[PDB]
Amino acid sequence: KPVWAPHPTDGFQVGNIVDIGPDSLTIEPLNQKGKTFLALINQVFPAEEDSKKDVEDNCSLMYLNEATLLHNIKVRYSKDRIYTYVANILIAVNPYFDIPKIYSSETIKSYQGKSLGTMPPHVFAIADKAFRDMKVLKLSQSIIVSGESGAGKTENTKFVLRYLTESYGTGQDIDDRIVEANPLLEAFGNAKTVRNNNSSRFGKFVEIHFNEKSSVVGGFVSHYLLEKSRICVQGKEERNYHIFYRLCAGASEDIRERLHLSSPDNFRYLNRGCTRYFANKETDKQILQNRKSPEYLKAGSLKDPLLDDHGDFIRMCTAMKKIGLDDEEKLDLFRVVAGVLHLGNIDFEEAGSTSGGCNLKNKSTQALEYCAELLGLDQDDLRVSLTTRVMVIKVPLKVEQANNARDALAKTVYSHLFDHVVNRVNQCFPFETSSYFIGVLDIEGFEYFEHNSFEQFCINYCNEKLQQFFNERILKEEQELYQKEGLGVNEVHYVDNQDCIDLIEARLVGILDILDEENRLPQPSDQHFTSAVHQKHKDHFRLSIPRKSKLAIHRNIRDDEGFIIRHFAGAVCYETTQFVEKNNDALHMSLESLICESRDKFIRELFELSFISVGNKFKTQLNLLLDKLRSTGASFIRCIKPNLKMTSHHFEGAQILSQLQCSGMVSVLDLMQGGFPSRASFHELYNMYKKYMPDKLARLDPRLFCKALFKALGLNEIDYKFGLTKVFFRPGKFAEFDQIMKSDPDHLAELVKRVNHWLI
Ligand SMILES: Nc1ncnc2c1ncn2[C@@H]1O[C@H](COP(=O)(O)OP(=O)(O)O)[C@@H](O)[C@H]1O
Ligand SMILES: [Mg+2]
Repeated sequence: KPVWAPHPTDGFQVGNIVDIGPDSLTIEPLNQKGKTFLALINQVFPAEEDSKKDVEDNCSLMYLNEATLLHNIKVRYSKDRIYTYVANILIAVNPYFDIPKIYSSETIKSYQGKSLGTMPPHVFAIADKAFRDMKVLKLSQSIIVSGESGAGKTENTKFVLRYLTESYGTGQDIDDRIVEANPLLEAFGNAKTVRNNNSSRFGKFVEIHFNEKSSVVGGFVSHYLLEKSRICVQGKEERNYHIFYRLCAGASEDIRERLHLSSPDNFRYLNRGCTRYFANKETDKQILQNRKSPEYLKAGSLKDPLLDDHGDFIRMCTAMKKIGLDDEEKLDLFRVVAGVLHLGNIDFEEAGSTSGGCNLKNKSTQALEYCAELLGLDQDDLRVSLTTRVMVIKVPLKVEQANNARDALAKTVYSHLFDHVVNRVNQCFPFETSSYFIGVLDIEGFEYFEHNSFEQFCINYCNEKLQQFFNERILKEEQELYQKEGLGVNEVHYVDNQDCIDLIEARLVGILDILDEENRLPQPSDQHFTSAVHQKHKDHFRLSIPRKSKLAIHRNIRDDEGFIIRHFAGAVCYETTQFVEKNNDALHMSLESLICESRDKFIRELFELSFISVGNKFKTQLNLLLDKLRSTGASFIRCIKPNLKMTSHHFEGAQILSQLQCSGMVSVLDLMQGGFPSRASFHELYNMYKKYMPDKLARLDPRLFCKALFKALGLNEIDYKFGLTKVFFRPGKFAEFDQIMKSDPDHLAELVKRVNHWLI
């Protein structure tokens, strides 16, 4: 009798149906007699009879729907059970605090070789299933960790990496290098954003490579779309990359003196953002007084259960030593970081009777000196490169143009430093050859803000391509197998998004190719590019002018000042200002030759009509990644962010419900529950057992031996279904399936003995 009906903040609330009308049901909230509210018939769902219970797999619910799914994960979350299955897919709700012992070495060991379902749901079980599938099927695997910013993708990626290296490594230094590589990549690629104190400003695919004996041989890290705009400016609640703050907070006085460092408020590239450190009562006392900004002294430290700028500087230097970085290489990295900081302090003032030129402000003399010394440049060549343009003739730059040249040089040097760090991490765990890998995908999903630039365009483009892979693997390929096998599974359909992908990436006509054309034109213009997009895709349903928007913020945006992409995740209005600049990865020749000719070998090595397409470079990287995903077995982890406050024990029902819907988790519930995640051919099963069989068993047709096997073991018509050529096992039947598949001679002989006795 009790049902789930809508609730504005909880998603759903319990009640009883007390009336029915056209397109409505009248709901009486539980224990509130006389009180009633209306709900649309299709927004009312049956509830589980027992409101207090919780199930490890949502496929075990009597009524599986969005409301019972929400309730089950809610009850589990209130008891710190953050992991729940939907058959072989994992839901992980961010706890926002460290739950004791659930990632211990002892917990790691308890998951080794255990079938799904034998142990409570855990990220360790997803990782072990990927390893066992890799080892048995002799097929490389991918683990995809998805969700909103701050949902837990990066933490779960690291749990997977730690589980696999610790369980299936050797017990040597190399095993820890894959894990120890994290403080280093996160120092240069992560930063404080309003949604996550440890936001990943780059995407990654981390592969653990194995030999034929299924033992770790090395790793490989692929990195994508490092956010370049962050290097020079941030919003008042956000910070630049962690490294700048870890260095200012933690560097010894000797390093601080050598690098001419000071409190973060003294640097343009840090002082528009938050200048405070992540610290607690203890670590705040380890930070010297000359490192603390006036705002840190007035407002105190930033609070986080994971991040600590001083502690993280120490841990990063330890991780650098552990992976094979010599003290000289560590100092070379720090010198480049400081050089970029001092570069940003180079200020300009107008010059010329019509303000057509510029000069360095006399107060930027120290900054120019420190920058040139740290980057191995001559002060005058740097000054000239930042204030003039070569075209035979050296013409003056306007202040705005000198600011852009300094910033372009800063972004390129820093991005090249990040490429060097990722390459150096790959060099610390190399492998000449391998049989298979387990790859873990950690990339930011679909995003939209009041103002959307080239960064959002690239990540949302990425999302359109990844969403298609999810649809093709989870829905299309799965159901085609069910259909070919005559299983009669109710069909779940999707609308393909090839039209939106083609709009962005098609040869010659796609947005990326139109943008590259603009960059190659004699005088590139963001307005010329946007008009060319509109003029080319006038009849395209996924594209519109910003005036067509359902919001007042886009009303004043001109046709040549933006465009709307009608992504299936929602319409996104992109402002196309700086798209041409953001699409170019190559420095002007004057800045390139300046930095290529540095006195410093390390700087020269970072760089060992100038245009390189950011969009097409990314499209090529993404197609390489998609090739790997399509050629491997896939496992999925859906990370869920419980609230927008980074707090523990605060389950925002409607926010979580929205994630369950927008992720496609709700749409596949019936498919997952009525599906068959485990399968093997009658032929392969018969062939494995055949040498252990007496004549009475071998004389049976493969399909008939399988029926005899399953009957002898007490398996029932509920647990499995026979297809045309394969036997299929239901969700929650992984242990029974694994017992059927186990190829050990003693095991095979024993099950055959049981079949012989059963037949008598
Ligand atoms: N399982 C977990 N245990 C403890 N803290 C967690 C866990 N998952 C996430 N967190 C916390 O939430 C923060 C954000 O998680 P993170 O993995 O960085 O998100 P994402 O990569 O999805 O943006 C972490 O820095 C950490 O404080
Ligand atoms: Mg992350």
